[PDB]
Amino acid sequence: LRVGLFPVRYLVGTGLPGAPQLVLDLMVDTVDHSVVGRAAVSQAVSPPLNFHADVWGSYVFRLAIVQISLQGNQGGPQSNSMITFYGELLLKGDGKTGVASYRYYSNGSWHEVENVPVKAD
Repeated sequence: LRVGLFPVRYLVGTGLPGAPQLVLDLMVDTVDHSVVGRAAVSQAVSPPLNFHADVWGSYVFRLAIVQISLQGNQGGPQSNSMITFYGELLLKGDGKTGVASYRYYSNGSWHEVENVPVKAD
């Protein structure tokens, strides 16, 4: 428990049956402005979409928005694997709600999810 770190969990998605769902488990170091964690994308479709990536990035606060930029792959930033994930979270100033877009790589192609709600915990 260093002073500048706290965790946060984000629920990203419309929440509609069959819509894509992203859960981000992030650790936030408020010193370096850095973010690290895991992204899990699922979808209750046939067949099922079960995308996962180790993610890292940073955040920027703009007056009140908190913008979180993420990219991800299999293994983290020290892995030399290709990035299979991009995400951008625009939280409202309270840091509990906002909008997000992301891209993940699956079946030899990229898939983009744009402007979906975000919730904390």
